[PDB]
Amino acid sequence: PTFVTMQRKKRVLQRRLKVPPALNQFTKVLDRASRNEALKLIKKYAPETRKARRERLQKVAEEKKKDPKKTVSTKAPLAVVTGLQEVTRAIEKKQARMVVIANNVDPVELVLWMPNLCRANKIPYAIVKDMARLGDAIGRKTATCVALTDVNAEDEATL
Amino acid sequence: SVPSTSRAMIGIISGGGRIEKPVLKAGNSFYRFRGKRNCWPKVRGVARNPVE
Amino acid sequence: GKTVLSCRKGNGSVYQVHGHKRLGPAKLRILDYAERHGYMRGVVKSIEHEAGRGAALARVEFRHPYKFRRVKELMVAPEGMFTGQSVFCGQKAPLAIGNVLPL
Amino acid sequence: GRFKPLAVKKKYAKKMNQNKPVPYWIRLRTGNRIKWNEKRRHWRRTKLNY
Amino acid sequence: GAFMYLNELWKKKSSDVMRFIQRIRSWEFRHQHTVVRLRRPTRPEKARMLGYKTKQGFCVFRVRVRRGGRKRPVHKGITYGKPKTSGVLGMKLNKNNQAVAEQRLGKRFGNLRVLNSYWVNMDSTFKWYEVIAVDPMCKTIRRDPRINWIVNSVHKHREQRGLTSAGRKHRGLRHKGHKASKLRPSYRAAWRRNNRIVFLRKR
Amino acid sequence: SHHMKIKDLREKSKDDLLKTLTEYKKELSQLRVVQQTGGAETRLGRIRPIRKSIARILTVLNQNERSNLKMFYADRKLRCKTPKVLRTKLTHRRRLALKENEKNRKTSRQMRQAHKFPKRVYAVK
Amino acid sequence: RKSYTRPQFRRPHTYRKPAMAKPSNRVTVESKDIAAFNVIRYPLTTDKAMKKIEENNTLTFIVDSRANKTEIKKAMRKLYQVKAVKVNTLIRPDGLKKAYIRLSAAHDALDTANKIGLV
RNA sequence: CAGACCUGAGUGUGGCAGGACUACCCGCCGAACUUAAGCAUAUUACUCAGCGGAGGAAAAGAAAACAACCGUGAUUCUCUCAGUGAGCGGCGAGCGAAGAGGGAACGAACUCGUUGCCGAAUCGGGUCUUACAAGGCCUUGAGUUGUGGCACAAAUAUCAU
RNA sequence: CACGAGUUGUUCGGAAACUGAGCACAACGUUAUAUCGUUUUGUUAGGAAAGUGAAGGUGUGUCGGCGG
RNA sequence: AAUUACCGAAUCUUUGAACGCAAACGGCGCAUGGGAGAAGCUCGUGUCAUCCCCGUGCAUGCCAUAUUCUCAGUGUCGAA
Ligand SMILES: [K+]
Ligand SMILES: [K+]
Ligand SMILES: [K+]
Ligand SMILES: [K+]
Ligand SMILES: [K+]
Ligand SMILES: [K+]
Ligand SMILES: [K+]
Ligand SMILES: [K+]
Ligand SMILES: [K+]
Ligand SMILES: [K+]
Ligand SMILES: [Mg+2]
Ligand SMILES: [Mg+2]
Ligand SMILES: [Mg+2]
Ligand SMILES: [Mg+2]
Ligand SMILES: [Mg+2]
Ligand SMILES: [Mg+2]
Ligand SMILES: [Mg+2]
Ligand SMILES: [Mg+2]
Ligand SMILES: [Mg+2]
Ligand SMILES: [Mg+2]
Ligand SMILES: [Mg+2]
Ligand SMILES: [Mg+2]
Ligand SMILES: [Mg+2]
Ligand SMILES: [Mg+2]
Ligand SMILES: [Mg+2]
Ligand SMILES: [Mg+2]
Ligand SMILES: [Mg+2]
Ligand SMILES: [Mg+2]
Ligand SMILES: [Mg+2]
Ligand SMILES: [Mg+2]
Ligand SMILES: [Mg+2]
Ligand SMILES: [Mg+2]
Ligand code: NA
Ligand code: NA
Ligand code: NA
Ligand code: NA
Ligand code: NA
Ligand code: NA
Ligand code: NA
Repeated sequence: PTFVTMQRKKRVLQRRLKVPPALNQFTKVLDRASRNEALKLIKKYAPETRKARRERLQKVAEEKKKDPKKTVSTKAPLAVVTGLQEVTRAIEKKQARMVVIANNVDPVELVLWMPNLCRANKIPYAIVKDMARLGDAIGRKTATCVALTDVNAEDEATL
Repeated sequence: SVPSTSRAMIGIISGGGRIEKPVLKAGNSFYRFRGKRNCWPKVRGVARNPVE
Repeated sequence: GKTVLSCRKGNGSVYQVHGHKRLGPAKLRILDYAERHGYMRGVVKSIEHEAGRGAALARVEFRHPYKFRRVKELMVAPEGMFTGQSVFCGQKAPLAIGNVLPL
Repeated sequence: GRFKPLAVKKKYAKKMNQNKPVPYWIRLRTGNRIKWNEKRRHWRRTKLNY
Repeated sequence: GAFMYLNELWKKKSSDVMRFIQRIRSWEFRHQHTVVRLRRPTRPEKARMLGYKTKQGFCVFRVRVRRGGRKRPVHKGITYGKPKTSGVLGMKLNKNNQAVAEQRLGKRFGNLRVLNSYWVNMDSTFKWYEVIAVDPMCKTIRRDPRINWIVNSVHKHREQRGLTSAGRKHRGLRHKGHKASKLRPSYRAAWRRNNRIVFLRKR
Repeated sequence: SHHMKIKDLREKSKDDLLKTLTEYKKELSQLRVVQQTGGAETRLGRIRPIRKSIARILTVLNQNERSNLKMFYADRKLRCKTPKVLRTKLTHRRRLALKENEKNRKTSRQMRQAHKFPKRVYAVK
Repeated sequence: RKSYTRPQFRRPHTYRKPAMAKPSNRVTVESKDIAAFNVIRYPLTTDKAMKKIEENNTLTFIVDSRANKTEIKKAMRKLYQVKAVKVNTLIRPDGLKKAYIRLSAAHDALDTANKIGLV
């Protein structure tokens, strides 16, 4: 089928032609051993699901209704920053201890500037092998980038 | 000059010497072109009008 | 003025080929793996006349290199081709009249 | 002759049914203006050509 | 925000990295069809500016138009009358290629409402535009105030009537005041006003 | 006279209506024989009352069926699969048009601005 | 990956759920019993028609022009309780269809003609 | 191996397009007769014919607008500007507007993207409430390659109770 | 001209059910414009257009055969 | 149960954008509900092969969708 031929021919001339440094940097990914450990830390601080978030807010509502005078915190448990808009703000405000960027984002212009933005802000970053593996860690289908803003005390040595 | 991997059949093509016989008749030219195409008889341009 | 008859002939219309009663295009057999590496043996089955062509045509019977069936090519016969002749087509074919060889 | 489509035969059949004179009692109605059929047809005068 | 980096990235279109990215895409777009439906826009920042939202009922298509000027379709390049109207190759269509791409999409799929379009690529022989279309029968579209208007019937085939942004461009509606007096509200509306003969009752 | 009253027809069941329909269709067919074989003028005057009684029988049968089927599909679970013949016709445009509910959809900011600054009724002295 | 023995790709056969049956869009009440009255309209009482009754055991009827020869045989059974061993049909030059219905020897065409009322 | 997600097929389910009308209106395409006492630029005319597309009107419309003032204030229309000491034109035949001014109308204004603060609070689909609720509950289904909320000059918080 | 009639098929002609010179729906491309082009030289379409199915496995019916 | 006028409930043949496929053919289908069935089986009752009749769905494209349906790719991974 024409789509089978064109996806294979695509890969051929991404190697035949001279690729500038801004795109070649995504073919030089983090090694497998460190990629697995990073994904395990991202999965440990994955965002809460729809069910988990709504049960937490339901409890917070009850603790609010127990005494309307006192204010109950609605803060979510510590997790990773996920999403192009939110991860970018963590870099610009310099709240990200580490940023994990996926190498196969298409269009590449979504994240082509993340290595240069992290480098300008002196923020550790890594380009990893799949955006679906990043999505699996956080519980979605795909993920362009993930930032770790903080970890618990028992996970500071791992970070 | 052609690539050496192009094929050729040995010998001459059959039916040679056909042009050697006079046709002698406008009717024999009628049957020769009946299997070829519509190109005969041939009017000379000097015998036409300036419009054509 | 009006259109010249030589230009009118490029439209097709009544100036096309009288292809009815023609057997078809006369061609060598496909340059397949057997042709490129070994040879294919065929048998001349008939010598035919095609309307509008002055050279004789030959129907040569080959076996299918991959399937259980016959192929029946049709090519322009060289002079001396006879019915029952064995035709060799390929790299390893001998230099005899009627054989198809690489140049 | 013998061949005709059934659709053509059915148009010719309606034209045959319309080729009748006005009934006599139509002329005796109160505000009547019809005396003869003005749409009479003869096969030799006018052709339907169906 | 992240938009600021995609916006400034697409202003450096002649850079080496962007010339590489566009060369792989233009090669790929050549071996596709004239109209191609996409799950997601090639430029999400540009699509969102022009009305696209990642909601149910928003569609993106990539449409191909052949580049070059308009050749007048006269037999054998033979034209009659005053020599002023004798040109065949040098004349140019009074409608831009973005409007032609929108109209070719809209005529092909009449169940969709064309909203906008944007430039994504051009090659020596082709130009590619991505057209945002909306489904009027979608419940999400029909309950959203920000896109509710397109369900109305005045917006049927608005691209065929020159009402899209590309159509407004070649109508001269980018300009106002003394740059647009003869073409406002339309060239025919201005013509009728200047050329109709007025007969006041008492005169 | 062969005139079926509509009030009497609307009290019959579907079985009695179909039995009456067969009885009137059979008697109309016997009157078509009388048309060919001469026939009394008083007998040929019974054709029109019968043909309209057949129409009355078929009107009650079809009016009952449509209202019974409209009640069946009025259930909340069956409203999606209602046959288009039983749906409201209106007009092609009115069926595709935005409803009053969807037309009046407002954003959160639009609703708040209409609550903050409602239009007032006033006069001048 | 798979092994393909043909020189070109063809679409694989996947699971196809069959189409469901919708609620009927025709809800008009149609009586099965009165359908025979549409097939058989009325008899013909001309000289040729009367001639065939006595000697050919044949009844001549004007029928539906779209009616079938097999349907005319069934309608004669429902309406007149007779068996037709042969039906010959022609579409008349005025558009009507006339049927030549021959009854079995068990049935007298004159007796059934009297019951119809064409005597 | 499985498996994923990217791209793309097949089928089921719910819908839409298709044609008519086309006076007016919107987009394109587009003559020539005629006038110039000839004719080619010009005129007829950015018109007829041709191809598309809507509606009860359409289109336009909330300043990247006029002006040059003591300043006006979205659009559309009318008188007027003005057959013009504007201008265009074998500067010939001919063509030819705009600001201002008196009025009609006018509750006339809003929405998104962006930027800051949030971050699925969003949308479909089931089921319940007399309800295909702008509602509750559930739902990976879609969406984090971002939809929704708050504030951006008619402004100086919103978010609790 | 008026009125009334007349055309009867398992086998006759056609269709169901063939190919020809050819046409041009789909598909694709083109065109401001599809109302344009390609569409039989074995034959559509950058083209995933086969819904049909040899053997074999699973049960039903109709049997032959061995043993009890 | 007059007849007129008006309209809320209905009927609405063959076609036609015409759309199962065709067409100087009132032609030919595939799925699914029925109907009638004088052969055969059963005890004129039931049932009913071939044949015949009728309702509904079935064009192409697009959008959305799937109790989250079935698949393809020397696309990217990931595990073997
Ligand atoms: K005529
Ligand atoms: K004006
Ligand atoms: K459908
Ligand atoms: K003159
Ligand atoms: K507008
Ligand atoms: K004013
Ligand atoms: K005969
Ligand atoms: K065509
Ligand atoms: K039955
Ligand atoms: K694969
Ligand atoms: Mg000749
Ligand atoms: Mg001469
Ligand atoms: Mg004759
Ligand atoms: Mg004739
Ligand atoms: Mg032009
Ligand atoms: Mg016959
Ligand atoms: Mg003159
Ligand atoms: Mg002259
Ligand atoms: Mg002009
Ligand atoms: Mg016109
Ligand atoms: Mg008005
Ligand atoms: Mg409007
Ligand atoms: Mg103003
Ligand atoms: Mg004056
Ligand atoms: Mg002018
Ligand atoms: Mg937004
Ligand atoms: Mg006569
Ligand atoms: Mg042919
Ligand atoms: Mg050809
Ligand atoms: Mg091909
Ligand atoms: Mg049809
Ligand atoms: Mg059609
Ligand atoms: Na030819
Ligand atoms: Na004859
Ligand atoms: Na010319
Ligand atoms: Na139309
Ligand atoms: Na004139
Ligand atoms: Na004014
Ligand atoms: Na007569």
